[PDB]
Amino acid sequence: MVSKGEELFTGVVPILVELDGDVNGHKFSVSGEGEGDATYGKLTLKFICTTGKLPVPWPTLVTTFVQCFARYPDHMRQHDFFKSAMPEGYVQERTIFFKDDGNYKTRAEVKFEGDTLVNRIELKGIDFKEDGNILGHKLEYNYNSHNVYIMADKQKNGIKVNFKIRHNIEDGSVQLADHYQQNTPIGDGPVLLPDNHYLSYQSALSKDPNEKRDHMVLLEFVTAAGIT
Ligand SMILES: [Cl-]
Repeated sequence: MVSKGEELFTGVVPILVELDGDVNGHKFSVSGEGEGDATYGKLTLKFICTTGKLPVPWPTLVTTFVQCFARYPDHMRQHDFFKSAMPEGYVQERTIFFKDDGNYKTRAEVKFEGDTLVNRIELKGIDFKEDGNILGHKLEYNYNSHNVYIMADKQKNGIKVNFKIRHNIEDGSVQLADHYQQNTPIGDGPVLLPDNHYLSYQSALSKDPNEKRDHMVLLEFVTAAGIT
């Protein structure tokens, strides 16, 4: 049978993202909108900085900016925590360590509000260098493909996730961002606790030629794998 969580994702779902951020005291807000099509693992989103100029590079926020839209193969359906927690939702927490620089800590609440999948995020960044690659804006506007590794965390009725992102720096080098993540259901109901597996991401960043506000257009495809 198809679960109630699965059923919510069988079509195209509107997405709303709202973030409040503070990185080394630079305060900013971002709003995002678009659509997710989980059957195809497809995300299409546009983000706008509503407070003026974004004080960090847009690529550093890509991972923060709805893993319930991942395409899970039929044979791996019993391993899809994210959809199983819906519609009541889940809280995602991350620490993201930028090598030789500062760190972000994020808390995101992801749930349905009517037909819209909403993610409300608070991001706090500290210990950044004033002329490091982040606050000095030295990162290229592009994105590499990566795998995201998932395991159950029974004691929390959720999952633990870890992965490394390599951001290309303008001089040809790379800025590593080590991600540690936990997700916990908001409701008290049963969720699917997965066997170890991963999600494969591909991402493309672009600009809306008619948009004068600071913004990012993101197209992402996400597929679960590792169990066959
Ligand atoms: Cl940027």
